[PDB]
Amino acid sequence: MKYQVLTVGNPNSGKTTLFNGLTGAVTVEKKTGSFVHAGDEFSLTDLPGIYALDSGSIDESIASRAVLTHPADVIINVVDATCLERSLYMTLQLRELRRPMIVVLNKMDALKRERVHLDLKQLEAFLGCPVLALSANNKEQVRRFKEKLHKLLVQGIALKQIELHYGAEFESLIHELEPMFAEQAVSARALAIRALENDRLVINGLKEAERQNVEQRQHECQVDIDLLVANVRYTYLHELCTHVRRTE
Ligand SMILES: Nc1nc2c(ncn2[C@@H]2O[C@H](COP(=O)(O)OP(=O)(O)O)[C@@H](O)[C@H]2O)c(=O)[nH]1
Ligand SMILES: [Mg+2]
Repeated sequence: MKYQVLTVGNPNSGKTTLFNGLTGAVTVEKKTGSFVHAGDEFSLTDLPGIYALDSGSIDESIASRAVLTHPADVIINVVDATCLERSLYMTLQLRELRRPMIVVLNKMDALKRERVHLDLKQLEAFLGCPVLALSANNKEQVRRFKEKLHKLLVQGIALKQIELHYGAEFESLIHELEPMFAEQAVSARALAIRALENDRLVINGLKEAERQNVEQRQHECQVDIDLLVANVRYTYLHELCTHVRRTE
């Protein structure tokens, strides 16, 4: 059997380091490669470093493209453990999609020297997805991680969405626009949210009728949408990074 695997992650979180650790040492930095383990093939794509699933540089749009449309049997989220409260922002955006997800915490060797120990399971409950801590430069933990991934892929990932409620005013707006994306390849909720935030990427697949139905909905949120969404996301991220984080 074959497995499409997308390693998306924050820039300088060790994403290319891990890619070369697993496989081996089209213009843009979309580096693909295959390895095999126990009779099952993998197709690893290195999605360029991004902080958000929205649009920016060009590489941003490039990476955002494959996040939403590529067939991916699993999405490995490469997150640097040293700076968690930033890197969890994109991890927060990825869980909304309901795509098969892992949170691979990297630089655990460097995090360990900081006297920062993390409640990886209290973190795991907040996110509702497997959280795997490792050092990518330690190729013993990479050899073991190959087995960790292959078992996860075969059994499937059990996922619970993240309890982000954005205020009942926004939730009413979301539940009106979810009909449009009910079938879609990712969560209808995330696409309705990203349409309310007015992502040009999302609106492209919307007709004039649907575009101007969403355009209506934006002027219904009498509080600034972009400001509101970040406020709720900070609310969740901060109460997360206080609970799971121990420093000595
Ligand atoms: N101390 C430490 N440094 C790491 C670890 N993993 C990656 N790095 C560093 O992260 C740097 C950049 O990673 P890179 O492969 O460029 O990731 P990308 O920028 O997301 O593609 C490398 O030069 C490594 O030195 C780790 O486990 N421990
Ligand atoms: Mg606006």
